[PDB]
Amino acid sequence: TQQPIVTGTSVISMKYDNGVIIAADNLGSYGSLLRFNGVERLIPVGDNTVVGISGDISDMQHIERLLKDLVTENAYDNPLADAEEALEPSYIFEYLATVMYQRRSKMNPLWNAIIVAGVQSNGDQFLRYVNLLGVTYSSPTLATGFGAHMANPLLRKVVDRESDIPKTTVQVAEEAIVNAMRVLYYRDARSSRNFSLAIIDKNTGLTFKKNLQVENMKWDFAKDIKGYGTQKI
Amino acid sequence: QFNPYGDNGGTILGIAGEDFAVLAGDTRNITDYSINSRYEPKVFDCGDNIVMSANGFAADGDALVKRFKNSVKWYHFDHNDKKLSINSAARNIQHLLYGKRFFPYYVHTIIAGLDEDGKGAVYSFDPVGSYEREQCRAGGAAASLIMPFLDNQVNFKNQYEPGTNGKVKKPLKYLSVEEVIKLVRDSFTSATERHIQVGDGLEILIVTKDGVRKEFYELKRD
Amino acid sequence: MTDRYSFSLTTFSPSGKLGQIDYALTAVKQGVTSLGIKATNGVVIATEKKSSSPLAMSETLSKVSLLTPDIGAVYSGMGPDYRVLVDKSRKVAHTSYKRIYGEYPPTKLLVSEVAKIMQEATQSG
Amino acid sequence: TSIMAVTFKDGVILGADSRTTTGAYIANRVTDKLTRVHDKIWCCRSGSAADTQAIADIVQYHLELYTSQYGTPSTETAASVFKELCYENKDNLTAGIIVAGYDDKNKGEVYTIPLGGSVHKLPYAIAGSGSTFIYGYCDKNFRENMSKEETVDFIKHSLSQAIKWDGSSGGVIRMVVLTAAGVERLIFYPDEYEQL
Amino acid sequence: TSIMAVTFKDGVILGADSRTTTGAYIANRVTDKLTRVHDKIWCCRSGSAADTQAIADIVQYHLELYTSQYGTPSTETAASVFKELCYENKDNLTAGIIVAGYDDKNKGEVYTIPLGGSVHKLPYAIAGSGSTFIYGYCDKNFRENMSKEETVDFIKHSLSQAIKWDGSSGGVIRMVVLTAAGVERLIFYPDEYEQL
Amino acid sequence: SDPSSINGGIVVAMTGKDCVAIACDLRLGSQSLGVSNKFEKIFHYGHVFLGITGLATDVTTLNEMFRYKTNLYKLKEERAIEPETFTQLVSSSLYERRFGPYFVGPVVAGINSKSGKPFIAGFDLIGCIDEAKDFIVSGTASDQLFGMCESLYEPNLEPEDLFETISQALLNAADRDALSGWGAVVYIIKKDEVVKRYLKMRQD
Amino acid sequence: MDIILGIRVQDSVILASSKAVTRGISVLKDSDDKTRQLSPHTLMSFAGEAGDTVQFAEYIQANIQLYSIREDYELSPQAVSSFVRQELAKSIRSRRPYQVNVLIGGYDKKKNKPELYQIDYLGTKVELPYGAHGYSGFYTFSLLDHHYRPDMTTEEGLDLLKLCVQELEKRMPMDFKGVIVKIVDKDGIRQVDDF
Amino acid sequence: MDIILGIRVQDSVILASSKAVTRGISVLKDSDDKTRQLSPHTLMSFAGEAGDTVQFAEYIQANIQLYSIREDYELSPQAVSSFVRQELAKSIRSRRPYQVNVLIGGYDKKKNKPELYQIDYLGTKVELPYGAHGYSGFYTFSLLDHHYRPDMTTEEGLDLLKLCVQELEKRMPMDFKGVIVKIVDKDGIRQVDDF
Amino acid sequence: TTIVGVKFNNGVVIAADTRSTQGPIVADKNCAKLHRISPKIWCAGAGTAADTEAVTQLIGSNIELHSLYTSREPRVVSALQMLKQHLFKYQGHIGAYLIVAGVDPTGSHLFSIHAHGSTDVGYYLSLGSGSLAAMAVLESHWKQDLTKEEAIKLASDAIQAGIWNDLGSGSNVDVCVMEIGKDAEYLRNYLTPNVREEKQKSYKFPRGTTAVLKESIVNICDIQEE
Amino acid sequence: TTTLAFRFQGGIIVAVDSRATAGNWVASQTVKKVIEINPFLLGTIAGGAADCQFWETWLGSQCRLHELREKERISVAAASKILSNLVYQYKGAGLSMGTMICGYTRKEGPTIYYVDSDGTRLKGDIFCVGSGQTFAYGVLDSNYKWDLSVEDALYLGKRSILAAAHRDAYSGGSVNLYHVTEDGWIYHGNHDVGELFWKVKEEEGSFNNVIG
Ligand SMILES: [Mg+2]
Ligand SMILES: [Mg+2]
Ligand SMILES: [Mg+2]
Ligand SMILES: [Mg+2]
Ligand SMILES: [Mg+2]
Repeated sequence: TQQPIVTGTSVISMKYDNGVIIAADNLGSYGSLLRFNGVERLIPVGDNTVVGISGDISDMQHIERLLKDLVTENAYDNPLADAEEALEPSYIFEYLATVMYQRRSKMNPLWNAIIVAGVQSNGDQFLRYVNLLGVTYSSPTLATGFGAHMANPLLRKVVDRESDIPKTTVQVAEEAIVNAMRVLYYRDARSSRNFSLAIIDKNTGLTFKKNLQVENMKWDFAKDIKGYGTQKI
Repeated sequence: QFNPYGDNGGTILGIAGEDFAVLAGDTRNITDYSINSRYEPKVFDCGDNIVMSANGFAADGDALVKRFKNSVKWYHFDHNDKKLSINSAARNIQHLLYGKRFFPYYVHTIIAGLDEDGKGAVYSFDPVGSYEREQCRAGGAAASLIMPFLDNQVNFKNQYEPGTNGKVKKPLKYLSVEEVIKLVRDSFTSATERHIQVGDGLEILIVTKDGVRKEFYELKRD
Repeated sequence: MTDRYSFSLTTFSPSGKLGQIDYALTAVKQGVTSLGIKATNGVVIATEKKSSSPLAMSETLSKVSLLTPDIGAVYSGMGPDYRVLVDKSRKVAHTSYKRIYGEYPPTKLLVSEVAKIMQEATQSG
Repeated sequence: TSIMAVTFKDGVILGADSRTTTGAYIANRVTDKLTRVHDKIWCCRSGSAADTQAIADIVQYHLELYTSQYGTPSTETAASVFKELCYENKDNLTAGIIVAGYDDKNKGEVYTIPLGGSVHKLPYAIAGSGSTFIYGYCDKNFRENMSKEETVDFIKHSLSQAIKWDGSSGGVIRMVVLTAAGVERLIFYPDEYEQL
Repeated sequence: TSIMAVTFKDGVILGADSRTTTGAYIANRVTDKLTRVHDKIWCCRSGSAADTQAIADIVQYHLELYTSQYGTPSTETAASVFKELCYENKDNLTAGIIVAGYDDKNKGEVYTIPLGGSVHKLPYAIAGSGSTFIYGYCDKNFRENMSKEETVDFIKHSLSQAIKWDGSSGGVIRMVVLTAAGVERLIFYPDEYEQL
Repeated sequence: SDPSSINGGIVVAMTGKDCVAIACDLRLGSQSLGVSNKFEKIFHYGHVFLGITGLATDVTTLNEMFRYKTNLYKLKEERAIEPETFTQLVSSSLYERRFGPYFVGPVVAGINSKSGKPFIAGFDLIGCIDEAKDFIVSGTASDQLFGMCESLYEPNLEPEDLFETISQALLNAADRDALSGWGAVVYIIKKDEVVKRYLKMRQD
Repeated sequence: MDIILGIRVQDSVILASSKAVTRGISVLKDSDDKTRQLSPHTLMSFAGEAGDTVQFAEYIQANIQLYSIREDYELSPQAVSSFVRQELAKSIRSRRPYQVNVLIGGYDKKKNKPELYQIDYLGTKVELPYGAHGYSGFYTFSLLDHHYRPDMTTEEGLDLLKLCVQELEKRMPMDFKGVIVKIVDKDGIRQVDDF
Repeated sequence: MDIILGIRVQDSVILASSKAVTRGISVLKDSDDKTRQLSPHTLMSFAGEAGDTVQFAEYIQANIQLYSIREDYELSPQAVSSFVRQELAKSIRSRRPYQVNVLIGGYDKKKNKPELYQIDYLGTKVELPYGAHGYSGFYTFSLLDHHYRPDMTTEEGLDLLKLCVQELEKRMPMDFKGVIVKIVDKDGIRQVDDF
Repeated sequence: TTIVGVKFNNGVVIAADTRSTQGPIVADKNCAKLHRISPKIWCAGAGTAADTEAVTQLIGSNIELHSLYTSREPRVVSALQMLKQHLFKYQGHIGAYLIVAGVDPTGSHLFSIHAHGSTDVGYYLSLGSGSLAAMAVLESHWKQDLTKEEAIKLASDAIQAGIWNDLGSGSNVDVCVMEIGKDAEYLRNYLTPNVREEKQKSYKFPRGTTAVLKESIVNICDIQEE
Repeated sequence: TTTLAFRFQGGIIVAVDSRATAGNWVASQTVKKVIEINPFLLGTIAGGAADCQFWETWLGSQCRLHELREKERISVAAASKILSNLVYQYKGAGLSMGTMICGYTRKEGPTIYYVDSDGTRLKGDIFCVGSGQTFAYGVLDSNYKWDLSVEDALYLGKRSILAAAHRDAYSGGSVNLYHVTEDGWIYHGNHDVGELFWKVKEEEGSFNNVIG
């Protein structure tokens, strides 16, 4: 049993017609202190999977090393390591999910909420969640922390059920994700303007976008707001 | 302090027929006031004509089902591909649950299938492994909303035959699979109206001598 | 300071008359005429707006007052006494009825409350 | 919350962020923490929003009744009324208030009233959760008798840093300028101050 | 405690105050918080003195045994050993360590390791109770590829402010310069830095 | 410990076609111990009926209080109180004890004498009105009652059909609650006649 | 105090109350009468916290006696029980509540009927054919449920009461030092001196 | 369990132990023998936490019986009491201590003397002319201090023991359902079946 | 609960869901959360349901008396001031969280009030357990110079986000529109997207199914003449 | 819960209720509170259901291994002590058990051992365990005799559970009866308390307070 120290906030994600999108800001908070502004919380595994992690950053770095070690281990005595016997998103997730549940069962959890986004060998979209309790679930949209409360409602307006996935394009899906990141910047006190976004498409592969910023923000109306009730000036 | 348990909501319902059995459960998965997933399967086909669900804390629920499925696999290896009877599965699950007596699987487990005489069977477990064969059993969040209704409509409790005035009970006539599914659907529709954690979808697994069949139905998403 | 008049200023005279009440009625008699007529499908109340000066805006001085949405009042006698009675009548319709029963009082009961206030000024210290 | 008040040559300027949080949720991202108790006596509010609003409203009442009888009150008088409320009710209040005002006789004055209910007259004052991160900056960069443009830059740069590091602070930088000329409101948006 | 490490053109400089307190009593006013784990790999210590000394001693042992077998270790390697101890024993440690070192290949490098046991490579790092008060100042005044004299002034001015506001920090400002030329110790007394 | 589940018991109320029905169990207990099988929880003031679950001393106290208040109401108004008005009175009376409340779950039922409209209402311990069209539930088996009522209920039932629905809703809910049962009573209320029926049920 | 029983038979009410008074470690008395006569045909037994029990009982006694003098009339057992309930209901939301449970056995001279009322410290009143307070009912009610009849004589009621006391003396860990039994009927209140 | 007494007279040791076994609310048994024969001339009575008492007593019994067979020789009461004390002294610093108090009454065949040893759960041994555990001594010791003589007969010891039990039955709140009395002398151990 | 308020061109609109809950149990499936303080000053409440109802009735009562006393139509700032000073006095023990909106001679207004007595001004606001879902929608679609039709659409969409995504909110959408120089229009059950589907079976019992011990006529009538 | 067992001329009567509750919620009315350890031994269930089920089923396995090794029926004393020694090892861990181990052998005759999760092991003639034990004890104590017939003894056990089922809120549902003889136990059926109550009320004349 511990308490989280340096933390990462919301990770958000959704399925679209040919793959999955996942995004997370580049902030490592230290309580209310916005300590580290250059933290990458989306970690790609191969060319077909991206693991997005929130919560304790020291545990994230540990998980990051486990995944790096997993790729090395898979390549051992494996001529098809870059082909038929390459790591799948489903393999990577199940491994993490096992670790998360084992660790919670020893009363020493990895203090995280993880979303594994990827595309399988047969082109199927993979999107599944796991957290410090070892709880797992899948959905057309998935989000951690504040994202669950604010991002999901917006993303679910695009893909409300399974049948909406083939109707959703990458441009529409990316637009929804980028808007959700703006909303989280407005309303989450532990978020930053800078973020990373990753798209895993079955045709165009893994596209990893760094150094993105929240833009087209509405603040002008603030000038008109005066006082807290009766004050006119 | 770290709390290793959580509540993922959900409600499940097992009913034993004359020559069949059904195990139903909603597909909604939640934490607190948020919805994690509108479709997250909760009732599972475990092989050997047995269906299972472990409702409550989803991580422990998944762990138990996984371990039981594994137990079925190794039962085949060790005992010449012998079919695991529902009563044997039930006793095996008791030992899995009681194995963690002092750090329990925080779930209410129900399995369903057919006994060795071909009759419908449902077994119900508490978190630490006490179990019993039962005709009718709702589990989870809206269990208190469903069971009284089932006492009345399945077992005909408090119902008497008109004219006699409390002297002759209503006879316990056998229900068909179509009749049971109606009561299951109405139970979950009612539970959805009055319980916030119940909704989205209803998935029913029907077990007969022919095998395991699935049926899905929409529920209110609010 | 302190209100040291804790005794009744209205008392029975040897003849059985309550002087101050009689004299109050005399003040009402000097007051401007007001009337009320009840119809089958309504009630009407009316009075003259005796303007003290032509420079005065008689619209601001309201002799006829809404007590509840379904109850109205008019008077004859001393205007200031009326004005405070209307304020008390409006408040008592809420405090001793609407805040209890969630509805406005019936005419007779609101009248009863107003009557009680006027009775107390006839016996209190 | 990040708030400050700075005296300069022509008078005094009050500065504040616009973020109000309930835990990690931003309940209001366009809050106005610069509030008026008299024509040219304003205050910056930090701590319990309910408490500081209740206090400010009472002070405004007191100074309004003061003005009706004795004419315009001094900035010192306003600070005293704030202090009296904060000190006497210290057990039931979580309020950190900076009082700033402009007289013609005394010119720009700044008083800070922390949790305890004490009063401290200063050339400038900083307060709120975000103030911790700019004690070093403000102490190194503050000068007495600055111009209006210099003081606006000082407050803008200071609160910019406070906002950058404090998660509890953010949104727009509001400012109120108090001089003989009158009362001027200013606002500065994220795209302006973040790039500084 | 106020500690920092800053990379510059010729390498890296570690800076620290010298105050160690037991409550409000200054147990040691001339503490040396800049400690050596290898010839040109040093660290700044904050948190539990027992823990950070125990950790530093173990790291020095590890890097000494490393050197015997594999030659001079990288600054990254040293930071990794620190991290491994701090992360794996996070339940029983209260340690906040900044690791700074000079290679010829990599030049000046700075790594910070906060309570959790995470690692963060930075151009410069600040830590300790007094660091809170100079986040604003350091962010505004830091430049990459500074000269030796500029970096010494930056650290001196920064820790001067940290000491000024933090009661837990104080005494002398110790510094250690790590370059190709070698290892240079510097010290700056109250009469020097207070008047800045 | 929990005042609302020391004594136990339940009340349910339903609307029908030109009629209302209100019903209650008869149990009073001291936690596990059964004390009385004749503790009726439904009272009436004129044609307005009031069921009260919860702490038994408060059930008794509030009945005496509303008898008190409706009697004075009648003397001054020169007419019997109506269900809509009484509901507001119950709400006001509970909220005036906001920071020291009666631990009860009241249920109003009746027909407006002038309009003939069937009316039911429920309250939390503190006075918040729940004015439902279909049904109101209260007591230690309220979850069970919600489940029974939600499935069994259909609108515009005739008095003699409504009796069967509310009776079966109560009985089967009480049989799934340890602190409810030991007999039951059902009131069938029409504009100018009221029938009261005691039900036969298991006595465990 | 510990055990207080009550049983209403055909033409009378019988109250049995334990004699023991224990103050933690020692039994200070074994002849304590846990009852007060409220009026000639109304008796109240009591059990609860020390001091409160007697203080309450005597306070009620004084009030009923005051009413008897003022009106020159004896209140019905129902009226007395309602008065007592209100005092306890008033008490439970006080600064320091009376921690007292009572049984009120009375004979209504108007209706010519015996009446037994059970009231706990919360103000929970119930009219019963037989009653108890605390743990006493747990041992005795199964016997009373079995044997009780509404047309029992006073002698039969006493026999059933002896069986209840015997079961208490067997299965209760505490020694309550036997019981004092009193009968309330049309002729008034009298004590059964041999039991 | 509750009350266990012991008294060493001229030529024997008398142990009196209560018969009651209570499980919180109910008295489950009223004929329980809270003693074990360790050897032909050594008897141990016991009282303490449930389960531990009998588990401990039987464990001691087995060990003394084992010693008796191995050496074909009966250990002296002093030797047995020392062995028992060490087990309890070992127990008190264990993960879960035995919560058991014992009296060891024995007749030393070598010295031709009766011996009574009192040992509590901490391993506190004392040799006494008369002893008790728990609250039993508070009621009985004043009587034993007064009447006891080292040259008492077995019949006189029983009379003094009856007086102790009578005082317990009067002033103790708990009903311990009387006592089983056993005498340990040169001829061995026997039970006084009427008491 | 999900409640929202949205300013527009010539007025303000408030909206709310219609679910009231007892823990996880739905007590009323069509609750009315839009309360009237005065004819053209309405508010929506969240938190302790009795407190929101009680505090609006009390202030609404005092507002009416004040309106009669001053011969002026009531102002929103008066309702705001009276609410906050009352709630502040009780230090959060009165669990009322309100969104107050209305029109008056000064203009159109929108405020929020928290249980401890703090108030906020805004063009768009949301309160309740579904406030985060609702605020996400408001932050995504709100703009300056909204029309009446756009504000109703935005407000109801914000409530829907709460209805679907928040378990504490559900059933229907209530709306009230307060435009300047007009009567406020209360739109009860403006949207009804959660009607229960027809059941698979009728559970109407045969008459005489229930066992009965006794029957009797209850005397509801007064004491009779003769 | 209410469970009882008593020794008499014809062997042992075992009687239990059938109700299971989680707080106020009645989880089941059809619970089996008699564990059929083997054809000769019975065990009652009170406190923790899983603890009783698991360990008394386990006890049956140990009894089977005993008579395989020793070629002889295990004694009731030996069987009960295997269980008590086991739970005593777990003492402190939080096991919840209150059971009667009942049997009839040649050397012992009809024997009942009360076994507890505190480690208590008591031989006795009459035992009642559960939340409704006090009610059952009253009916037993007043009507019990050694020279009861098998018919009357069965009724006494049935009537005593009924007494508890009525008064105790956490007891009821139905009554399960067993009669233990030297040749093995004999099941005497499930008896719904709802139907049994009215039947007993009418035939016996008891429960006059209750309106029927
Ligand atoms: Mg919802
Ligand atoms: Mg240490
Ligand atoms: Mg210093
Ligand atoms: Mg019962
Ligand atoms: Mg064993």
